[PDB]
Amino acid sequence: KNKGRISRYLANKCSMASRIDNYSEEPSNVFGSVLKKQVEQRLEFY
Amino acid sequence: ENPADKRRRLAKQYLENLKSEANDILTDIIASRLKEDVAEQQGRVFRYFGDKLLISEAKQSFTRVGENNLTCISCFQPVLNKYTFEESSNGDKNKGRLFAYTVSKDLQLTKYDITDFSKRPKKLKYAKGGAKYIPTSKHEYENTTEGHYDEILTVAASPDGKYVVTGGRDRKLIVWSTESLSPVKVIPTKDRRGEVLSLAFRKNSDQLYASCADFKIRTYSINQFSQLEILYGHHDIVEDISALAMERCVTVGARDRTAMLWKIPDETRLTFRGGDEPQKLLRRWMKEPLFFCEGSIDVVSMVDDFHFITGSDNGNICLWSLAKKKPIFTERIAHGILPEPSFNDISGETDEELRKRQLQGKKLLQPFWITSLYAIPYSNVFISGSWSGSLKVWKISDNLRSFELLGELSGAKGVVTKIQVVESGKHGKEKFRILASIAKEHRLGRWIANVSGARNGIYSAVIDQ
Amino acid sequence: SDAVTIRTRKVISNPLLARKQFVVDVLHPNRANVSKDELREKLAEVYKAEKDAVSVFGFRTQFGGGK
Amino acid sequence: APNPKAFPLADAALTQQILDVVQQAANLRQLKKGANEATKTLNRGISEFIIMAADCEPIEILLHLPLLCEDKNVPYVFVPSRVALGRACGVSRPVIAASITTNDASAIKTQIYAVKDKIETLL
Amino acid sequence: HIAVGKQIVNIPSFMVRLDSEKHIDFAPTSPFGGARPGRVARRNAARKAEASGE
RNA sequence: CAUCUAUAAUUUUGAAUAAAAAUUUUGCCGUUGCUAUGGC
Repeated sequence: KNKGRISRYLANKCSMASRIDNYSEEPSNVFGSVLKKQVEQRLEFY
Repeated sequence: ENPADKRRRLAKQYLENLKSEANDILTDIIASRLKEDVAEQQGRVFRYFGDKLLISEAKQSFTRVGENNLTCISCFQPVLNKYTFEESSNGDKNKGRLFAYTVSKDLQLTKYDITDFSKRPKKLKYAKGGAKYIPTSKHEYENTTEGHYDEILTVAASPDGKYVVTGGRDRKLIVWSTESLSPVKVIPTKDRRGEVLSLAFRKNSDQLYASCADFKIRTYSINQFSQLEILYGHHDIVEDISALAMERCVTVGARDRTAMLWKIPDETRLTFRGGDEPQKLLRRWMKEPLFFCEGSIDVVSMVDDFHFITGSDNGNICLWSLAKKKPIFTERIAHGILPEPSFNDISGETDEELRKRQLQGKKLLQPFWITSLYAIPYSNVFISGSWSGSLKVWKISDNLRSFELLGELSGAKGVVTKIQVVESGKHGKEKFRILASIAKEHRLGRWIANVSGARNGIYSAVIDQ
Repeated sequence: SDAVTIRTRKVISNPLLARKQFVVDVLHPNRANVSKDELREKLAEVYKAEKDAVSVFGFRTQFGGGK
Repeated sequence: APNPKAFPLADAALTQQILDVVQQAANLRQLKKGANEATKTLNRGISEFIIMAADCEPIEILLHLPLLCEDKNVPYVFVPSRVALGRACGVSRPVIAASITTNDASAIKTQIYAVKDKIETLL
Repeated sequence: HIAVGKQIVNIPSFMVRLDSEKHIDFAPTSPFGGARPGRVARRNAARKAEASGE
């Protein structure tokens, strides 16, 4: 249950990362880290 | 013992107070003061302290609150009644004690005393709505549960000082006895779209005017607990409403961008539309740049019986008079342009030049909205507030065909939901205390890009002379 | 939270008959044409004059009710 | 020298027509609001056209989408404020993408067709 | 059940204007759009209450 | 609302523990000291 929830959240956020990381002309590890930390803080909220 | 000689003697004490103050000021004038005082009830703006205030050295203070998102406040001021000289205050211990009421999105109601201009509003009492008031049935014929359960939005104390009425998204009006802060009555609004959005009492009266998202203005009588009249005509939601003594109300209905003045007794609404034309504005400035359109309309209040001020959502602050349909005078981005979003954030990419070329320069700049707009009745000074952390004080030109900037107060920090005014001291030197409810967010939605470092609280501005 | 609401319009003096004459507006939600006697009472009190001295005749109730 | 990856973006008047039509649409439920809502309408082939904002951080989240739009022949616009678009689409947080759907049983029909043609002319 | 702002309309040949086109909505005195329910709901609820009370 | 009780300061014995007569900034967290403030 919570497993599915965190998985779907990560799915949305990785769709995000892919979108930016393709369509840019070059990527941004720092922005990736921002998303990582946001998901991490949500998981901590769990 | 007799009513007649009771009135006679009381007006005497009034009169030797007047003559003693005449002696004091000399260390004619009596008639002038009397004329001003009585004619208060009618006529154009007459209080003319626009150039009298000492603004730069205004005593500025901020106070935190123990909860989040203070969405509205209202201040009530007992006044020496000119009709019958006892007081506007109800109880003897009240003796002219100044009260402030705050409502916050945490289902929070608070009564503060503000009787002193030096010290802070003392938290007299608080009440909290909970989910324990959700009506089990859904028929909505009985929305009679006595506590809030969804998002208080605004509050107003009946100028008799007996009751305070609050309303929110929960399609109910809750009226409370003041000193106990106790819920005396619920008035369901009886409609499924009917979230209350704003409240205003007719001055010195029992009439209450609830601007409801049902496109409507419902109008009630408090001490009779009755729904007098339900006026119709706006297109989209109605957002702001305010009034004065006369049976007139003013409402800005937002997305259709209309400003209506309802004369109730004769059942007639005069309508105002804005519509500045960017091509004409740009060519007029070429006759010698960023000219934003009136997306919506948010906040309105009336200085007088014939002129009033309207707050747009794109910085426009407009002076309108009843006669001409256009605003007689208009002011641009005045709360200033909202900052340019960070290049790195807006690009999400390494090449700083790419970030700048995606910022695209000017075509992305955006204005501050108008969040709180208010005026002192029949005065010539009005107060404007946004989330620029800076209240702007403005003086109407004594011609009543324009207005100018008087000054700034940088005591705010975050979203300025509501402004209210109190006056104290002697008539010659009136001490003003302006109370600004500031929160972290807008009144209605969050909608706001996390303005830096704000606090839910009260901004007190004590100004002298 | 229902109650009659009484309004006057086109108040016209008439010294010839020593009277005032006008049109009366009677908003009434959740009601059926508040009765003439109570109307007489309420107008009489509003205009400070005598109850049977005020007089009213000839109402119509707009389709759909209320006014 | 290169056009930015946001072009086109509308002037204020066209902003007004877009946002107003969006509002009436959201009130009459012909509107799928949300970035994934938009992409999924485009996929399902039921979209009248696509609005989206050009100030969200970053911009590329929604910059993906007009690729689908150009392939499928549906017009798209960038309004200069997710905040304004949110307040006009009638939800609680800033919105960065929305899609007006097809259905001719629409009491705003002529309004939407005139505005869509205005957009096509913008391009 | 559906009224043009002020008046109640039971004439399905109105030929609305634009202002009306915006103002059409449910009527303040009809159970779909306002106060107490209609007679069949009241009857059914009364029957429920009676059968439960007995 | 007013009254009455108690709380909070006085009148008196009084150094008063004491006995006596009447009256009337915060939900959390951090920074700052002779109140100001920052983050969630």
